[PDB]
Amino acid sequence: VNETLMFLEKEREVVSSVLSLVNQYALDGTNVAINIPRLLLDKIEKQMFQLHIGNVYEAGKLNLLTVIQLLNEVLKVMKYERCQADQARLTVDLHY
Amino acid sequence: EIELLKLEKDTADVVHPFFLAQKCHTLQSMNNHLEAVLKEKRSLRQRLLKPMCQENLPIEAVYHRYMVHLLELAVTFIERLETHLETIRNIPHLAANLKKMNQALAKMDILVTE
Amino acid sequence: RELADVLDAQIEMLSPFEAVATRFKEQYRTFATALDTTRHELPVRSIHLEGDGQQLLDALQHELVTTQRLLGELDVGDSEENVQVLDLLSELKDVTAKKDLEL
Amino acid sequence: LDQKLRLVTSDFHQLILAFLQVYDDELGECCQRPGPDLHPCGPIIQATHQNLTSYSQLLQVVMAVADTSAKAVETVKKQQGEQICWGGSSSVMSLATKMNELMEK
Repeated sequence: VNETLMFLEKEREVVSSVLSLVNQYALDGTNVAINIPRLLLDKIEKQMFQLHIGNVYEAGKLNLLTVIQLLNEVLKVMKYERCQADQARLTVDLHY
Repeated sequence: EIELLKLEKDTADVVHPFFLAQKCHTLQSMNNHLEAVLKEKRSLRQRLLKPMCQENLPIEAVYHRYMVHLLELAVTFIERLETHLETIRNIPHLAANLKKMNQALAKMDILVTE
Repeated sequence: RELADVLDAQIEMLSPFEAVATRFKEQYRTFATALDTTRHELPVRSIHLEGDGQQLLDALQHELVTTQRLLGELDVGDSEENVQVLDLLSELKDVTAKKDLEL
Repeated sequence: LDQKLRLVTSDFHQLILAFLQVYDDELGECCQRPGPDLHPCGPIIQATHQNLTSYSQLLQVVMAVADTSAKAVETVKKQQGEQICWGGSSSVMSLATKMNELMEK
């Protein structure tokens, strides 16, 4: 009995990894509105030759590639803005 | 009584109801897990009918929580970029700010002292 | 007499399982290998289809490799002590309001 | 406990024989295909979902430190904003009257 137990439980664990929360789905996203900051419009009006970003909604449906391109450019702009900053390390004491 | 207690303690591994109780609880744990597996046999054979179909990609329901959460985090990014931009530009994160609160907490402290 | 009785009882409790146990564990090992394979062969990165589904998959893979290299250059921070310090600063804002009223 | 264990092992042997017959008629028969969704395709998946989870906690990290910075700026505005207002004009002259009474000593 002990042998069989030691020979199954880990496998049971990964079964518990896969047959867990198998009842999750998405919801409606049409209620989300758009208030785009105009600096993004400036940046997409600056570099049409390099930035091949399409519309967020084409044919009335969401385009994931274009919005991931937009978040990628947001992260890259953030990267320029933080590498302009000279700070490197962050340290805080919560005991205080 | 020395012999009787000796034979009672020598048989502690299998006879007494304690270890029987723990092996019983392991049995109900195994039975509950395998019953939760077995109740969804039609769902399991629905998983089994999903090979490497590049034309009709077989998404599942466990990963929906991840994609919902990352989509909502993207939405919260797009909603308030401007606040994050003004927050990073005016003052450094927990640097100059961290310093000034330690020196300016002392003014409320001393105000309480008066 | 009583020890032989309880021993005999656990013999008929234990005996039928040992024969089926070998087949049970071998078929469980094979089906767990199959479960590992089918868990290891469910690619989920897609939305409402643009172009082809596999082309959308690979485009998302390339974009998230770019995102992962940008993250690996920029991985700093935590998540729970931020919640704790937010909670305590909110509490001390409340304390500031009450001490002003008390003053 | 004896009745419980015999009933539990009876139902457990029932579950064993059920699992055997389910594997023999439907599960292993699905696995009986000569190409059983070939296992070299298996390790290929270890770039999508684990990376998705990694990106998940990385986004919660980045928003968490962003909210930390926002609350830092808010606390900067509170500390440097001089939250005490000395009660306008009547309270400040009344407080001045308390200090003229205090230096009566």
